[PDB]
Amino acid sequence: TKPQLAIVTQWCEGSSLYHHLHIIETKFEMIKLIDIARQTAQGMDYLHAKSIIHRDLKSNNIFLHEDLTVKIGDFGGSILWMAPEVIRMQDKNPYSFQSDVYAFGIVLYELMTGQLPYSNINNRDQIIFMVGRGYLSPDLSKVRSNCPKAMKRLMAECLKKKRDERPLFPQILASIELLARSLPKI
Amino acid sequence: YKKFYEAFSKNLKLGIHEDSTNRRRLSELLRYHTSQSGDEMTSLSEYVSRMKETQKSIYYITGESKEQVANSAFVERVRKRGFEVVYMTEPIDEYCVQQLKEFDGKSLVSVTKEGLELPEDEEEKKKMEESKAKFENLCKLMKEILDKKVEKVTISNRLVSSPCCIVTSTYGWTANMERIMKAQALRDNSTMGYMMAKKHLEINPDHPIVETLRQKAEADKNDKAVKDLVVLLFETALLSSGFSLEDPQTHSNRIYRMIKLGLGIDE
Amino acid sequence: LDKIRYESLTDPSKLDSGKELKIDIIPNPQERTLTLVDTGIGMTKADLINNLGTIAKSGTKAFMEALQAGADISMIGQFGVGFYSAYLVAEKVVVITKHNDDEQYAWESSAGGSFTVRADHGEPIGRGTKVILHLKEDQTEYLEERRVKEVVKKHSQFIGYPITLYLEKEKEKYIDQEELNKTKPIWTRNPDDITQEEYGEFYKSLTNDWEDHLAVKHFSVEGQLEFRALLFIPRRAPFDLFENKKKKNNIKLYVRRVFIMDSCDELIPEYLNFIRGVVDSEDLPLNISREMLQQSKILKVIRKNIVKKCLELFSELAEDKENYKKFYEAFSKNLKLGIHEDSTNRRRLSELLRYHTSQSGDEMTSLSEYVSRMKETQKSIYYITGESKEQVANSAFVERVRKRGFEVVYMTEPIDEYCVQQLKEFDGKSLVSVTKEGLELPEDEEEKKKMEESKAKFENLCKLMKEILDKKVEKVTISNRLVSSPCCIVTSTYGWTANMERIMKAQALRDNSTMGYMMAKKHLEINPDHPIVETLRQKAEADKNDKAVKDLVVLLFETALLSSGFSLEDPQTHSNRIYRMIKLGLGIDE
Amino acid sequence: YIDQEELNKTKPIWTRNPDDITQEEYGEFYKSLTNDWEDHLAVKHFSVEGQLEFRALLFIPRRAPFDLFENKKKK
Amino acid sequence: MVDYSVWDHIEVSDDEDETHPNIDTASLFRWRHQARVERMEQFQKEKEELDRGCRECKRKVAECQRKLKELEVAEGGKAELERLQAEAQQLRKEERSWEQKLEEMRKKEKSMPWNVDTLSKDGFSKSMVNTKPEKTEEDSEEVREQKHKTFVEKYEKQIKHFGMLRRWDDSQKYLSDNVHLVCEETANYLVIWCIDLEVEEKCALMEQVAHQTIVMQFILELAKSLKVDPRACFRQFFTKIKTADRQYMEGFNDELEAFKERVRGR
Ligand SMILES: Nc1ncnc2c1ncn2[C@@H]1O[C@H](COP(=O)(O)OP(=O)(O)OP(=O)(O)O)[C@@H](O)[C@H]1O
Repeated sequence: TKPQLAIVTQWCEGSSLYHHLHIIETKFEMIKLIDIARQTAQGMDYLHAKSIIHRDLKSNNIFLHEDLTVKIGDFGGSILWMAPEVIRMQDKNPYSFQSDVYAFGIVLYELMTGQLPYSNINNRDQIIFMVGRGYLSPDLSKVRSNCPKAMKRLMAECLKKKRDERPLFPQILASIELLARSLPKI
Repeated sequence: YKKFYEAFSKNLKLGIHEDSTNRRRLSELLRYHTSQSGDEMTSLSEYVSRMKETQKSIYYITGESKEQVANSAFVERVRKRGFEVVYMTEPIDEYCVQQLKEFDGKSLVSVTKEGLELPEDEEEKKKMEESKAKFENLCKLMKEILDKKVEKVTISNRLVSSPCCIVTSTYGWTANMERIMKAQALRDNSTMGYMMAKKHLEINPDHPIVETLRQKAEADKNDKAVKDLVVLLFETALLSSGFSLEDPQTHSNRIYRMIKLGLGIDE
Repeated sequence: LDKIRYESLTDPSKLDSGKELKIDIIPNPQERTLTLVDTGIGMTKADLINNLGTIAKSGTKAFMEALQAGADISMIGQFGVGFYSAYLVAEKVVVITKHNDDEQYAWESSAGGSFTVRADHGEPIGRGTKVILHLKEDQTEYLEERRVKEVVKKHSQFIGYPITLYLEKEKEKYIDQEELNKTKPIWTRNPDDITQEEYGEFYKSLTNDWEDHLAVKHFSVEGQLEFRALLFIPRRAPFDLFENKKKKNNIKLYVRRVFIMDSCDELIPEYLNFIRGVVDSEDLPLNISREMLQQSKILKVIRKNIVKKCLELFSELAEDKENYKKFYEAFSKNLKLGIHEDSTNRRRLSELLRYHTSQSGDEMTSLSEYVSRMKETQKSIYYITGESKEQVANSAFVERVRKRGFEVVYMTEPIDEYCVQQLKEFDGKSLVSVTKEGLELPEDEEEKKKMEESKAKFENLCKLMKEILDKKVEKVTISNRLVSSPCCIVTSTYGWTANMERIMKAQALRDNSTMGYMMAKKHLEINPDHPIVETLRQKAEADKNDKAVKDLVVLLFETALLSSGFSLEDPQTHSNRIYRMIKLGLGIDE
Repeated sequence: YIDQEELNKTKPIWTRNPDDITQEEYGEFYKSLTNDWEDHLAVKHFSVEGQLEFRALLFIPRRAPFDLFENKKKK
Repeated sequence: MVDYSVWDHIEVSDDEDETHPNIDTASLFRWRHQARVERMEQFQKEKEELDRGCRECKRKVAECQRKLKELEVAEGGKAELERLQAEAQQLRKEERSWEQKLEEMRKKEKSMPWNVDTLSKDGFSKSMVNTKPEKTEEDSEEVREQKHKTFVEKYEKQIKHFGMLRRWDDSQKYLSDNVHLVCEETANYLVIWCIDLEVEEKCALMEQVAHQTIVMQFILELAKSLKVDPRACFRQFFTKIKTADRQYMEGFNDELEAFKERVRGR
C-alpha cells in the first residue's frame, strides 16, 4: 500500500577499441570515424593544456562508451607505439608532446586503414633493431577507397623524422574540424 | 511519430506514474502491439473502436518477450472467441499500469489474475457448475499433498490445451513485478520479503491427464504415484508461468532419471 | 549579553541592578507587536548615533580591538549592515535603551532618511534594550506560535542563554514556556569528562530518535583551518535512506554556534549518508548573506579529513566480533557501493568485507582468514555468484573443486557482481570464477595424460553435436569440473555472465541498443563419465542421423540451459515435450 | 596581427516573429548551441504577453543522449 | 579591513567538478596526485640542498675564522687567503641570491597553493563503542497492569483533551510525542473509550473519534504485521495518509464504514 518509485542505474564500461578493430570487424561509415577522431583529438587537446603527459595511449586505453562517446584512459606485444626516439637510452627523458602527437597519428592511421602497422615482418627483435637504426614507416598506400586527401597529408605530417617538425595539437584539431564540416561524401 | 516513439518512449510512461493532473490527456499517446497487427503499433483509442458490443473491459498481459507471450497458456481461450488482447513487454509498463486503471470510463483487468469472467450464456455456465462437483475430492487431496505451498486449488475456465497454470492473488505483486523487484539492487529487503507473492492454482477438466489422475485417485487414497505426478505437474506449471524454481538441481535430476529410464540403464 | 558578562568579571558593582541574564519574546496580535526584550549592556546617546545611525559601522569590532590581546571572548559579527534587515518585515521600528550611567532614551525610525531620538518617560527598564516592531499588513504570519517556534529551532538553537516566550494559553494565566532551547552544546567541553549517557541524551534530542547510538568520534584539528566534529553512527537504517529527493539534513555546519548551511553532496560522499554530526568551526570566508561560503574548495578539504577519520573508526569497530555482526547486517550495501566508485582508498575498504565460505556453517569469515588457510600449490581464489543460499550450495561447477579439498566463496546478492567487476586482485592473488572457459587447477601428470587420451576418445560426437544445434553454442569441448552431472554451460572471458545478464535485463530505465555488442557467447561442456553420454556415443556411431538422437540432444541442451542460471525464451515447447513423455509413460496412446 | 571576430557569429533568433523563419535557419541555430551532427525534429516558438513577459524556444533532439538517466550529473 | 587575500589559493587533487567529456576521471586524479608529489619532492630537493649547503657553509665559515685566528700569530698565507676571500665573497653573494629566491619561492607556493597536508595538523581524538546490553523487556502481565493504571490514567486525560479535535498535523505531533511515550495499553483504553462512546450515541463525536481511532488501530495492525512497536512506525504512515491517493482514500473510507458497522453491532 506504499507503491515505489523507479530507481536509475549508475554506469557500465563500454567496449575497447582494440577489441573492436582487431577481434571483430564492426565497420562504420566515414562520418562516424571522423567524429571519433575529432573526439579523441579534443580529449588529447584538453590534457595538452596542463603539462600532463599521457606517456602512452594504446588502443585498448581508448573506450567507445554507450552510444558514441570516446573516453581516454591510463589503465595498463607493445613495442610498436613508442616514438623512434624512445628506443634511445640517453638522458632517461626523451619524452615530450611530439611523442603523444606521433602516437595519436598512429591511432588515426589504424582508424582509417583498419590493419596493424608493419604487417610484413613479424619479429620483435628484428623490428626494434630495424627501427632503432632506420627510417622505415608504414606505407601510405594502404588506405580506404573513399578516404580524403587532406587526411593523408596530415598523416604524412604526423611523423616525418624528428621531434622538432611535428605539428601541435590545436592545429590538428582545427584541420580535423575543417575537414569535418566539408565532407558530404568526399 | 515512429522515430520519436522509438527513442523517447520511457519518459511518457513516467508521467502517468509521477503526475496526477495530466494523465487523461497523456494516456492517448501510448502505442502498443496487438493481437491483430503483425508489425504495426496501434493505440487504445483505435482499440476501443473495434471491440464487440458485449465486451466490457480491456484485457492486457505483462510478459518478458513478444514470442513468449504470443503462445502463452493464459491467452488461449480469450483469443478463441475472437476477442483482442494487447501485449506489454517491458518493466516500465508494469510500473505505469498500476496507476492507470480507467479509460473512457472502463476498467482494465489482466489475464494473469484471479476472478476473470467472460459474459456468456448460462448453458456452459450450468455445465461447469455441474462439473464442479465431480472434481471436489481432488481439490482437498491436492490441497493436503501440496502442504501449504499454495492457498486455493479450484476449477475455472481459462485454458483449453494445457493441464495446469498458476495465477496470483487479486491484491499483490504479479509474477513479472516480483521478478523485477527481486532482481534490482539497493533492495533494503529486510521488509519486502515476508509481505508479497500470494498464489493460487488452476486446473481444467478436459485434458486426458487430469481425468486419468481422478480415475486413479478415486480408487486409492495413499498411493505413491499420485505424489510424484502432482509434484511433477506443479513443478512444470510453476516453470511455465514466469516464476523461478527454488532449486533447479532436483528438477534436472528428475529429468535425467526419466531419460535414463527411457533408454534402459536401470539400477 | 556577552559584553556585559565579560565586563562584570572585574568589579561586581556593575551588576547592582539586574543579576539575571535572559532573553524574552512577547508576541501580541492586537497591536501587531513582536517585542524582544533582553538585558544587555545598553547604549548612550553618542554611541547610539555612531552605531545605529551609520551604515557600515560596527562597535563590536572596535570593542574587540580595544581589549588587550587574548581573552575569553568570541563574538559574532564584523560586517555592520545587519540590523536594517528588520525592515524586510516591518513598518515602524522603536528602540528603547538605557545604559548604567545615562538616562533612558528612545529611537524611532521609518526606513526613510531620518530618525528621531528623544528622552522618554515610561516603564523603568534595568539595563537592557527593547526592540519593538510594528508589522506590515500581509506578513501577519510571524505572530503565530508555530512559525516562531520553527524559525527559532532551525537557526538559533545553540545560543547559551535562556530564550523564553510569554504566550497566552488556557482566567487565562501567563505561561513562561522555556523549552525553546534546553540542549546545551557538548562538543565544546573537554572529552575526558563526558560519560556516554550525555552523548546519548544529546543524540536523542538531535534527530528525533527513540534509541541510542552505536559509536561516536570527537576529533578536532588545529592550525589555519580548525574545527570540531561529533560524528555518530545509528542503530537501524531508516526505511527511506535511499529515497533521496528531500534535501539532506544529516551533517550541519556552524560558525560560532550559528547555522550557516547544510548539505552532504560535498561534505561527505554519497555512500556515507547514514552519519549525523556537527562540523563547528571558528572563522571562515563567509558571504554578505551568511548562507554561503566563498572559495568552495575549502569544503572539499574538510571532506578528506572526515572520510579518513570515519574509516579509522570502522577498523576499530572490528576489534570486537559481537557488534560487527549487528552493524554489517544493516549497512552492508554502502561499503560495496563505495568500493565500486572510489580510487583513492579502496584497499583499506576491501578488508571489511565478510563472506560466507564452504568451510564454515553459518559464521562469516574474511579474506585474510582465507589467505591464511590455503594450500601449498593453490593459486588465486575461487568465487561463484548466484541467486540464493541453497541454489548455489549444490551445483555442477563446484562438485570437482570441493571434492579436492579446495575452497570456494559464495556471493548471493545483486551488488556483489558490481563489486567483483572492479576488485580484480587481493594481496597479490587473483580472483577467478568457476564458470569461465575451463579454469585451470594444479594436477598430476598421469591425470593430464588420461585427459589427453579422452580428448581423442570422444572426438566424433563432439563435432556431430555441432550441426544439430545451429548458431547458438559456439563450440563444445570436453571439460573437467563435473563428477555426477552429464552436461553444463559456461560463458566467455570478455562478456557478461549469467547473473550479470539477469540483473541487466531486469533494469527499468536503460536503453536497448547496446545488448548485442556486450553479451558473451556460450560454451557447452559434456562429461565423459555419465553413461548417458556413452549411450549417445553408441547411437551416434551406429546411426548417422536419427530422430531420437536429435530429440535427446535438444532436451539435454535445454535442461543444461535451465540448470545454469539462464532464462529460457519458449517454455511452452519444453512443457509440451514433458507432457509428451508423461503420456508416453502412462497409458493413453495420444 | 590577427582579426578573429568569431567570438560571436550566431545571432539571437528568438526575438524575431515566428512566421518569418525557415527550417534551415532553425537547424543552423540548433547546430551551434549543442555540438551535434544532425538537425532537429520539432520546434516550438511562443511568447506570453501578459502581466509577466517571457518568450521561450524549445527543441526535440533526434537521438537520445546516453547519460540522461544518471544520479547527479550537472543538468 | 576584512582581508580574505590569504584564502585565495588552494589546490585539491581529486576535484569532482573539473572534468572533460573525453576523460574518465579515475586516472586524472592519479595523474594530478603524482604531479603534485613530484613537484613537492623537486622543491624539497632544492630546499634541502640549499639548507645543507648553508649549514656546511657556516661550518666552513667557522673553520675559516679559526684559520684567520691562527694566522694572527703565524704568517705566509696570502695567495691562499686571497683565493679564499674571493671564493667566499662569490659564494656569499650567490647564496644571498638563492635566499632571495627562497622567500620568493615561499610566495610561489602561495601561488601554486596550499595542499591538504599543510593547512592543518591533527589534535586529539577519542572513540567509544557503547557495548550496552540491548535487552530490556519487563514481564508482560506486570507491565500491562502498571502501565494500564498509571499510564492509561494520565494519557487518558491527555486523550480526552485530544479527542475533541479532528486536525491532522496537530494529531501528527500528538502521536509523535505519544509514540515517544505511549504504548499498547493506551491504545486498548482508546478502544474501550470508543466502545463507551458508541454506547453513549454521540454521532458527530462518534465520527471524529472513530476516524482518529481507526487511524491509530491501523497503525497498531501494521505494528503487529511488522512485529515493530508503534514508537518506530508513525512517520511513513503519516506522510502516506496526508498525500493519500484517491483509491487509497476510498479504500480507507470503506474500511471506516465497515469498522463503524462492526462496532455498532458490537
Ligand atoms: N540589543 C542591543 N543592545 C545593545 N547594543 C545593541 C543591541 N542591538 C544592537 N546593538 C549595537 O548595534 C551595533 C551593531 O549593530 P548591527 O547589528 O547593525 O551590526 P553588527 O553587530 O556588525 O551586526 P550583526 O551582529 O547583526 O551581524 C553595536 O554597536 C551593538 O552594540
